Amino acid sequence: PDYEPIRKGQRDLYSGLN
Amino acid sequence: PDYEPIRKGQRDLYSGLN
Amino acid sequence: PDYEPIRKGQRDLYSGLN
Amino acid sequence: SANHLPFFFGNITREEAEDYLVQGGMSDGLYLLRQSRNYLGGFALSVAHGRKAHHYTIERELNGTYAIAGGRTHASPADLCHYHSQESDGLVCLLKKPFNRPQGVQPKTPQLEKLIATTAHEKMPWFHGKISREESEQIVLIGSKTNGKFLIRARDNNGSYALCLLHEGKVLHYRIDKDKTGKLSIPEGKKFDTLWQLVEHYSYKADGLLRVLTVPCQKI
Amino acid sequence: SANHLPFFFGNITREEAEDYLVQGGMSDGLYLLRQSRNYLGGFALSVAHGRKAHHYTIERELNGTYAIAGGRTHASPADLCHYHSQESDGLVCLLKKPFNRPQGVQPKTPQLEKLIATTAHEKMPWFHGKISREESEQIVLIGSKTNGKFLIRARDNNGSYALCLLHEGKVLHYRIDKDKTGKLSIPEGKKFDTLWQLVEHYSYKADGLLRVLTVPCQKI
Amino acid sequence: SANHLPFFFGNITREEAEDYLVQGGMSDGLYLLRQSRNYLGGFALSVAHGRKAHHYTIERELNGTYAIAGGRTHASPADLCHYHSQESDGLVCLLKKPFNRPQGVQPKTGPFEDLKENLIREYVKQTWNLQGQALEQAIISQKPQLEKLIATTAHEKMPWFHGKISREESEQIVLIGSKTNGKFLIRARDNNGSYALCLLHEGKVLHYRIDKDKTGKLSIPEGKKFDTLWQLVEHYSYKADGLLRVLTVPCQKI
Repeated sequence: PDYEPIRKGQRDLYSGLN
Repeated sequence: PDYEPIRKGQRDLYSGLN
Repeated sequence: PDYEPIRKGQRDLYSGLN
Repeated sequence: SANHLPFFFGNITREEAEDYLVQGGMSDGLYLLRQSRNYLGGFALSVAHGRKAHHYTIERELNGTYAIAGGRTHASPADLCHYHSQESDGLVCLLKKPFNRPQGVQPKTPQLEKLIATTAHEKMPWFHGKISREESEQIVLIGSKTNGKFLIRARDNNGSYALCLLHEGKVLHYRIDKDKTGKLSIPEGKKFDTLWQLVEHYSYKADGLLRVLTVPCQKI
Repeated sequence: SANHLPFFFGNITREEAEDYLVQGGMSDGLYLLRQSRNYLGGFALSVAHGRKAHHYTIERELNGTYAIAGGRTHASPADLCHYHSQESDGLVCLLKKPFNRPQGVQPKTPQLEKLIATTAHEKMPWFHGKISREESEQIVLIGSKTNGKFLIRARDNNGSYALCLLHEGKVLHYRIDKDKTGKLSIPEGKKFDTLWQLVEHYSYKADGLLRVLTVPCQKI
Repeated sequence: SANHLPFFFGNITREEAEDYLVQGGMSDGLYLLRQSRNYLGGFALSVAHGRKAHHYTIERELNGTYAIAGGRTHASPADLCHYHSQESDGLVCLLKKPFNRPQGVQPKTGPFEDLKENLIREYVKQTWNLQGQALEQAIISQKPQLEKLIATTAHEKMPWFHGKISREESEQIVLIGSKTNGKFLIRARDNNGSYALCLLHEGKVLHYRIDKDKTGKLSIPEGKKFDTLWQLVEHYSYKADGLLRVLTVPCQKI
């Protein structure tokens, strides 16, 4: 009937090659 | 002149007979 | 570009003479 | 001295109990007996039923007999148990299986006792004798503005007192009174025989108060 | 078990890592190796360059060999580094100086791993087999209402579980799903191969949840 | 060094004191002397008048004399007390009783009154390259002025102070690593003139402006005013007093 949504602000990103 | 009401929604009530 | 402002009303000030 | 009772767990929070019960099976009829913490010399019955728990408090009759108010008076909680183990009589259900005191676990911890307690708060820090409603605010806004700092002062009798505490800089007053039975309790709130009790508890669970009690506001 | 490697710190977090770096010099070419926490038996490489920090995730190739996605596959993490120390190869930079396990410090705590993991929760306090969205509410609201109490129950799409936790007396349900890759992750959030790992994470940083996981709801 | 005065409590908080006085009786004319925390070498006089508390800042007059601005300048604070003990003179009231340091309690020492005393002993052995017994002298001899120096510039060595830096060079360096709240640092947005305060609040980086006013006194606009930052910090890292929160941990410098 209702699930809770998230909060972007606290998101660690990973570095890629090239 | 003004006292704080209790927030009923938050009380661990007690069961009663019958 | 933008500094955070205060809430002065909550200032412990120091009594003065007179 | 319900200590010989294998399903009796000294002073246990209502929470701790409910825990023991699911950790016990949560099987309809599962029950356990703990000491009360808001009625002198009384107890509480914790019974599982319908996947929910039900707490019943067993007041001690002046006669020295025990009885959940409204029902027959039994000689000992021991008896009470057995009897309710065969007769629903008011209870949501029959008391099938007791929840004995787990391996190792022990119980947590005439008239004089009646007194001492009623008036114990008298010597306790949070208790600031007779004082104005303002005498207070100020006395509490002074110094450490830690949240939940509190104290309780009397109003004109030895029947009406009040609860003052700090919440986000503001001070909140909660009316306390002694009803017909000599049972103190904020309006619509839990009921106790005394305050060291009243506090002990509201210092442990908000149970309605905008926050819980913390540090005893200092007295002059 | 890259334990031998002196610039290797067990289960450390991205952050705990980024600190060690600056407390290490944050000098370009500075790096250290730690275990990845969302990718089974793989690793993570963090290197100092441009005063900022660079995290590389070293995945374990089914061949038992490891290789940051998109590049050559090396025998063991130790080599990968020996090789990237003379070769940039997409790597933002050269791996000049490693950061060794500070005096005293220890590391924080081929296929089996990948097994027991996806399925370890099966035996975990916080994991409650298959259960209604209600049987939970209940079981969760019972006992101590300490905030942040949680548990995971599997829905019925067997590769689909759910998250339940306590926040201000209210129970919260967060949907969990195994995407096309067989990797679980809350809609819009970080992805892990298992839960014992998904949890271990979110019970460290909200990373989007209304609060952090705390205590595992007791199971009957 | 007011330490002989039994009603002197080293570095105590304004509140911490306010308590002592109630613990004292809040009886009109009750006072206690405490060291100031935002004015070099000056003090603070706290007194009970009408169940309320009144705080006075005894600043240190260049002449070596002390005086709450506006009034006569006295030899020592004890005198000033002795004096106000018989003459209101602008003061809410006379000082009847002093509140003495309760049994056992000793004067509070800041977290650097301890540092400093050595900090310089160091400066000295270094710049003056002397030691043994030579060192002992120089300091007791020179001491008096040195303090005013080491102080105004000690933050230069403190972890929370990150030299001259970009507004963003900051954002970043604080976001890096542990995002524990109330993480802060101060960067000069200009050599010695004014600086800036940055701290973490709910993953958000906050920049509060700091400046040296006419008097050479730093103060967040609308905020308390300090001699040094070492002082400034030590305070806000105790009570928000305006900030959306209090300072916790000193963001680390690269």
